[PDB]
Amino acid sequence: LKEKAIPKDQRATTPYMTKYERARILGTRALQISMNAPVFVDLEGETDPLRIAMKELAEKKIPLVIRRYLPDGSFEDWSVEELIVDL
Amino acid sequence: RGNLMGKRVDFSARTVISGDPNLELDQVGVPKSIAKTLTYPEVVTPYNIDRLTQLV
Amino acid sequence: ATIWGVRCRPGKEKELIRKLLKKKFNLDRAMGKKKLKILSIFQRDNYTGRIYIEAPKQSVIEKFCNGVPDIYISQKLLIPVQELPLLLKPNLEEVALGKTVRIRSAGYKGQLGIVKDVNGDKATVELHSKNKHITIDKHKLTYYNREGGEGITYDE
Amino acid sequence: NQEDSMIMNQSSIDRGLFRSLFFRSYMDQEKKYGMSITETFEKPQRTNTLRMKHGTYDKLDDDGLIAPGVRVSGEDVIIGKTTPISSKRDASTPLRSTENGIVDQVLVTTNQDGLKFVKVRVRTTKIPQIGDKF
Amino acid sequence: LKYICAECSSKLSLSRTDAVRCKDCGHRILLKARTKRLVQFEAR
Amino acid sequence: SLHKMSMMAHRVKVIPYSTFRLNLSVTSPYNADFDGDEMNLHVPQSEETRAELSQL
RNA sequence: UUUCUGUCUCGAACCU
Ligand SMILES: [Mg+2]
Ligand SMILES: [Zn+2]
Repeated sequence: LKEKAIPKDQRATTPYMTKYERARILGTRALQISMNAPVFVDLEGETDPLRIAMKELAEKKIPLVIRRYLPDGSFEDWSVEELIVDL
Repeated sequence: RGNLMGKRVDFSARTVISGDPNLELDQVGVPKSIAKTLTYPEVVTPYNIDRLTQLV
Repeated sequence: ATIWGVRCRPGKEKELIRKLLKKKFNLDRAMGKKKLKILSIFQRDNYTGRIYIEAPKQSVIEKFCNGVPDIYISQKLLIPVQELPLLLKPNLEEVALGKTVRIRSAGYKGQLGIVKDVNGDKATVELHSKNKHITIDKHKLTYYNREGGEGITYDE
Repeated sequence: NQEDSMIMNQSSIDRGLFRSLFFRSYMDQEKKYGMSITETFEKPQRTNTLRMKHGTYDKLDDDGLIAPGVRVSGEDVIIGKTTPISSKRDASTPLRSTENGIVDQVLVTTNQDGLKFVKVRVRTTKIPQIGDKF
Repeated sequence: LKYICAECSSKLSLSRTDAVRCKDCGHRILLKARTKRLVQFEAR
Repeated sequence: SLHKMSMMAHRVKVIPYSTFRLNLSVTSPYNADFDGDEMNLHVPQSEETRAELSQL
């Protein structure tokens, strides 16, 4: 059932990124780059996948999305490009 | 309580602690022996192939 | 009838019955007219660890079973009158490995050691001085026989 | 020296301050597993089918002890015992992995029952280090 | 010089399949002395 | 582990000796005293695990 | 050209 899903509008969760989302995304990109995924950024000799991940997050070039689970099972669907990673 | 809430695990060490003002706040000194035993599984990429081949 | 069942030690039941009767017969031989009132005693193999005794009053069985081991006189119970026909019914039941060596181009030179393992081009030796294992190239070590004396280079 | 640690003089340490000897003893017995069946203290060999350990065995001599004077470490075997199995298998006690040193002494005797009983004592120097407590 | 006694302080040079008693005295502790191999230490 | 900050991620510095060395100012949240105290080092085995420990 | 041993269970003493 899709009715629980919220559309791109009427989302009430914070666009400002949470530290836990930041940590999970850096880790997930870190697995992807460590296991031969394509790298979305020009590499200036960087070799640590975590550093490559931080660089991509800095440029908002991470192809990842978050279902932001409302506790009733519904979710808000938030893209990393639009998620304001201020901190 | 003894095997699920808290349990055992590898990839770990225990030893004495000494003060060290010549170490950064978020840094911790590890004995050479403890480093020799403990390992991190690192996957082979083009970006660390040379260093990993040297380590092997 | 008056029939009481007493707990006892499993597996020795016949020995208990035989001893009980020999005591009874000796008591009769010593005693005159007034005998103990024990109508009969028996056991049951498959209901092991238990004896059955008939007698009018409990004091008779106490004064019989004093001094009898392996019987729990404290543990006795009534057999119901309805239960007796069913209880009494008939139908029931590398040459360099492990050699003394001397190191020659290192800080540990002139030191005895024992070769423990060789990973190829590099021999690990436990130092025969220090409580430490060290890796050093095996070509640059002079090996010694089981006893000291002549020092042979790597040509064996 | 902080939090009630201490700064100890290295020159004093290695000129004699607070060094010590560590003696550790191990035991073995020729326990009678099977009537007319006894272990024999001897050197185990790979030729017969035994479950010997990966530690070194050259330290042993033919007698079944480690020829005192020799030293040991890690998983070197201190007493060489073979239990018959019904060819035989190893039951030798290895040295402690974390401790090592030179064998000071070895004892061979008969116990009450006449089974041979062996007591091997191993010596080490133990010098103050940072982690050592005072 | 395979073994020495504990009180007699005497060699025995015994072999396998022999009793572990001192021949000179009743005692059977039966130590044994250093190996014939060279042993080396430093002063450190 | 009486409280939250008693378990913190540190950067390894391989250091030749037999004792963990730790910066002195981190003794307060650990309630450590170097008086024979012992401490516990857990090595992560994955890029998720390292990322969590470094960022969180 | 023949390798992944291995334990429990009742306590005692000591360290932080
Ligand atoms: Mg303390
Ligand atoms: Zn003697």
